[PDB]
Parts: sequence; C-alpha cells; structure tokens
Amino acid sequence: VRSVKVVLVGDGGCGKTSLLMVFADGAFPESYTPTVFERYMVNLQVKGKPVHLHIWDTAGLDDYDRLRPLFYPDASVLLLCFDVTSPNSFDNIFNRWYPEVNHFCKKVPIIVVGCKTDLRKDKSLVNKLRRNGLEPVTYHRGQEMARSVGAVAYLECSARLHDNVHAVFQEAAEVALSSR
Amino acid sequence: EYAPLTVSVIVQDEGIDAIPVKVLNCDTISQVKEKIIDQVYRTQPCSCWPKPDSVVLEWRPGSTAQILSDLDLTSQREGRWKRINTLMHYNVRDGATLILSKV
Ligand SMILES: Nc1nc2c(ncn2[C@@H]2O[C@H](COP(=O)(O)OP(=O)(O)NP(=O)(O)O)[C@@H](O)[C@H]2O)c(=O)[nH]1
Ligand SMILES: [Mg+2]
Ligand SMILES: [Mg+2]
Repeated sequence: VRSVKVVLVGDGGCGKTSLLMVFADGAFPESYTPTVFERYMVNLQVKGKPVHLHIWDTAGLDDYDRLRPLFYPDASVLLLCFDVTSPNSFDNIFNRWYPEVNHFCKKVPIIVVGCKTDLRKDKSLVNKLRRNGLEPVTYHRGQEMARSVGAVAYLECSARLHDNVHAVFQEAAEVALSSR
Repeated sequence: EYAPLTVSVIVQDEGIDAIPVKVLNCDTISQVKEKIIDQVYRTQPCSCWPKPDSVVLEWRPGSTAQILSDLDLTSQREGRWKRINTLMHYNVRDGATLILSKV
C-alpha cells in the first residue's frame, strides 16, 4: 500500500481540470470553470503493484496565488502544465511556475506536460496563430523547457481525445516512487 | 471624537490586586465587561469555552476542504512581524462555505 501525492499547476485555462476529469471520471468538460482546489483519489497499478494516488487540482489564475502554496507540502511529484496553443502559458512555465516551485518545493520531481495537443491539427486555429507570427509549441520546445527547468521527464496529451492521458499519471507515480 | 483610556479593574473572586485594562471612553458598559473577561478568564480552565485555537476552520469551494490558519506556509512576513492571514489573503469570495470543528 504505497500512496503518492500529485499536484498539477499551470496557467488558467491551460487544461488542468479537463485532464483530471478524463483520467478519473472519463468525462470531458465543454464549459470552462475556473477551479479553486480539488482532491481526486485514484487507485492504479505500477509494475504490478497497487499504488493509491492523492491528486490535487489547483487554480492557475493570478487571483489564487496566495492560496496555492498550501498544497505543495508533502508532495511526491509536480505536473507543470501549459497550453500548446498559448505561448504565454508556455513562458509562465519558466517565468512564473518554476520560481514558485523552486521557492517552496526544492526537491519534488517536476514533470512538464503539454496539454490540448489535439488543437495542433486545427487549421482554423493555427492559421490565426501563424498570421500573428506565432507557432504552437512543438515537442523539441517542450523538451528544452523541461530541460531548462530541470524536469525529470516531459509528456504531451490531449484531454479532448483521451490520448496519452493514462500514460501521464503512470509516469508520475513511477517517478514519485522511484525517488522515494 | 473618542479617547484612549487605561483603567484599573479589581476582580473580587480572583483576588488579583489590580488589572490594567485599556479601553475607550466610547466603549459601552457591556463592551468594557467583555474586555475585562477576555483578560482574566480567557486563560482560565473552561472545557465548554471554544477559543479560536481550540477550533479548526476549513474551506471547501468544491468537494474537498482545506484548513485555513492565521499563519501557515502562505503567510507573507510584512515588516517587523509576520502578517496574519486574512480572508482576502486566501481570496475567499462572498457566498463561500466553511467548516468549524474542534481539534
Ligand atoms: N480542444 C481542447 N480543449 C481543451 C482540452 N483540455 C481543456 N480544454 C478546454 O480548455 C478550457 C480550460 O479547461 P480547464 O481544464 O478547466 O483548464 P484549467 O487549467 O483547469 N483552468 P484553472 O487553472 O483556472 O482551474 C475548457 O474550455 C476546456 O474545454 C483539450 O485537450 N482539448
Ligand atoms: Mg480548472
Ligand atoms: Mg485576473
């Protein structure tokens, strides 16, 4: 009976809650609702062994920055999320979320995650970005960020399409347990 | 206007010679009494008297609650002193939901 505390952080609307709901309840939310804080408990297997997962869903808005550090203590792994379509959320991975994590959680492993991957293959959206001289984030750019931040791994997923979702948390529990 | 006012109070049962009590001349006789009780009896053994630190206050905007404290990991140390956390420190909006429970 091994338990692991998982905490997700990332800019508001980058898709933290949708990632968890699809993983836990198997349901995707169409309407955006800013999360305050929630705890999802999930039983999973790791290399043939059951591992309970305490998972916390934080608020990415700037208005809850003073409440968020309450969930950092006793963390086993930190998922730093960003929106692939929003270059701003990719910057705040290093400008905003890394200093906040490095301040409190000096030793907790970091796993950078790129969300809303399904939006990369949307012509109507990428052209709106390309007309403004901006391209969606690519794999080698998400990797260099995880490297610059000092993350252990770097994964991508799409909550809208269930792809690579269950794999994100399997890697989270493996890093958390092997680093214990 | 008003005025600060230090007063000398004697309590019959406790037998202390005198107790300085800082009050205001605009304080009513009821406010002055409680100002004295909070100085002589808040530290007296009373199992049925809930004090803020014998009491937990949790906040849940969703399905899970979290404990709010006067000073925790989120407290910003402003000046000579650690600023005690407020309701707008935790950004507790109107219509929130709280839980009170003994330790
Ligand atoms: N197309 C697409 N939309 C997504 C995906 N994940 C989330 N979204 C959308 O993006 C918006 C934000 O989702 P949400 O999970 O609530 O983001 P959040 O990080 O939890 N916001 P906050 O941090 O303020 O609580 C919603 O409108 C949701 O439908 C995805 O994989 N694909
Ligand atoms: Mg949310
Ligand atoms: Mg704002």
